[PDB]
Amino acid sequence: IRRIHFVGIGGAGMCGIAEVLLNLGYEVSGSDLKASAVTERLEKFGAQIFIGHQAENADGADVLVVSNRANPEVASALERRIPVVPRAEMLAELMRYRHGIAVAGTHGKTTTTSLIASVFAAGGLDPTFVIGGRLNAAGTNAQLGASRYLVAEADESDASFLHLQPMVAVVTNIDADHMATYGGDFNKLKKTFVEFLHNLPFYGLAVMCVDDPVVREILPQIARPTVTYGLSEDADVRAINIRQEGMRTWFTVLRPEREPLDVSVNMPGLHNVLNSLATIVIATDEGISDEAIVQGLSGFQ
Amino acid sequence: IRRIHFVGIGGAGMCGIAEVLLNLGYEVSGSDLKASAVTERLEKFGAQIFIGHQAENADGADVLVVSNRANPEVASALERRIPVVPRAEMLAELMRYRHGIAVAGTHGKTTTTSLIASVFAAGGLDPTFVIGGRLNAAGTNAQLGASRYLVAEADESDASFLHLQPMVAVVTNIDADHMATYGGDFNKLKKTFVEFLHNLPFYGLAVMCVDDPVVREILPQIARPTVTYGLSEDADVRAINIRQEGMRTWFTVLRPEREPLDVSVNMPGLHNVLNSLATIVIATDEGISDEAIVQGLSGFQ
Ligand SMILES: CC(C)c1cc(Nc2nc(N[C@@H](CO)C3CCCCC3)nc3[nH]ncc23)n[nH]1
Ligand SMILES: CC(C)c1cc(Nc2nc(N[C@@H](CO)C3CCCCC3)nc3[nH]ncc23)n[nH]1
Repeated sequence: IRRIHFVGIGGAGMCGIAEVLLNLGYEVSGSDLKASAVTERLEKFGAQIFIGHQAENADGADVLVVSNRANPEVASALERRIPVVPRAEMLAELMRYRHGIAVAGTHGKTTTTSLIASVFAAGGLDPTFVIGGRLNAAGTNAQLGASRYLVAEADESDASFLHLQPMVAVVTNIDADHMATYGGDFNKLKKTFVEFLHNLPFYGLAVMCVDDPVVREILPQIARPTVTYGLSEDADVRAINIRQEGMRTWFTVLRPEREPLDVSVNMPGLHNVLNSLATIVIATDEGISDEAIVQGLSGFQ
Repeated sequence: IRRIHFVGIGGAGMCGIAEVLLNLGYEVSGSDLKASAVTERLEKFGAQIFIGHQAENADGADVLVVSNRANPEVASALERRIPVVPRAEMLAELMRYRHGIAVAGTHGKTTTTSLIASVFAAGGLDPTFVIGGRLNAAGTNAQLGASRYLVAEADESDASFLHLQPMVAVVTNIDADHMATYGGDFNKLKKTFVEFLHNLPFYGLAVMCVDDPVVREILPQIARPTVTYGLSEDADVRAINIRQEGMRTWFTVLRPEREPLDVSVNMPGLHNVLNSLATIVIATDEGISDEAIVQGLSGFQ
């Protein structure tokens, strides 16, 4: 099923997805009420761009991506049983094409994703990453999705949470913010994180913050390879000798079968220590050098 | 040493302290640049109020409390070797006269203090409490300090942190925010919390959140009676079956040798669950009924 049509393709949450789909070799079309430098760039990359809203624009589409069900393109598709997918659902689908790193947890997804992208780029890898629903690739010279790697926040309040297919998954922590997504029941919310980590392939990797008592409780249920991290004495990957020099936080990272590595980050708080530990677990498992880790962490603001 | 003089006694951080000192039977004087309803109320309660700044106002004072060392009252005192105490230092001194509950921890001091005050007032006790450096007594009909109980935030960045003399102390968590107070060294910061809890009398009580990995690490060093709390399976006082009904969070509190008690609070997040657990530990140790606990927790916004 080769042809994908975006209604409102100039939206800031929509153009990135189309660009990645163009990069994967799909035929991509889109409509929007006005031409912009965004549609122009998508056309330069191979997208067919309509500047009206009319049923004829939906012709030939195998799937629609939308972010108004009375809109005539959507109706024409619905009446023709063409699948109509929400933007968030197609975003999560992109992870199947790449080596996906899913950053889950109630808090710290945004920073931990940016740090991972920061270190991987220091290692030459130019990853694509998703913050706030936007596809990104810091300083890239290429179409979104060029990199083998795709780092993304994985929000448990998101309808697509359990349809991510990552190779590696972080769980920073598990809070009760989104109980209402799960019937108002924190125990139902914990069971979803267990199911989420079981979307990993058996060769995948789950990166678990055992400083969180709720992460620590579900850890023995995870039939996937795991590395634990935190300040806890029993974490696989730990931070010790936390210190401050200026607006910068220093600490020593302990890692199994490695010498201790002094790192530093420009952001205060134990939570950014933990964001950096999670990043260090990912980077190490992937084979990235200490120089890239050290540089990636200290480069970020 | 009976007579205490406040320079700038109309300040919002200063009038409360003078009022408590009046309530303890001290002679209290003060100066300020302008008469206000605050100075008027202090005069109605027995304070002598000067409306100028001049050395003669400092005459007879045994101690000064200030919040400008060129000010003539301070100079007259300094030249006369009269002690000159910062406002924060005299605030912490008040705890010696009462049954002091010190709410320490990097995060959650404000909410946990207000919840404790909320439950104690539900129990008829009309406590005085300190948020943000301000003495408070919700709906009281009395001078500040009338109650036997004084609940106060205990900030580890505060110069007076280690001169609190509480009967009971909470440690919600231990973060690195204030490393710069302690030479930029988190390990120096942890040692201070250990020393702080040892300001408790041997019959005192330390209430420790063992969900915090740093609290959990120093726990075995505390030669004082301790009750631990959190979601951890091994906490003395735990929250289980967390659920949501509207904008309200429900959970069941487990307590040693007590039946489980369903409580609820109007604020979301596991952190307010923990604030409520800490409050429930304090209230229970003090002998307060379930009705006051339940009412105190659900009354607060
Ligand atoms: C607050 C918000 C802006 C955030 C959080 C954050 N990161 C993380 N927060 C947490 N839990 C924290 C609760 O907020 C605290 C932090 C201190 C140690 C005790 C737990 N655990 C984590 N593990 N790995 C990453 C990560 N970044 N930004
Ligand atoms: C954030 C800020 C506005 C705050 C914090 C707060 N209270 C507490 N926070 C913490 N740590 C938290 C880090 O913020 C998290 C919360 C979730 C479980 C994992 C730890 N532990 C606690 N123990 N007792 C009270 C209390 N109230 N408000």
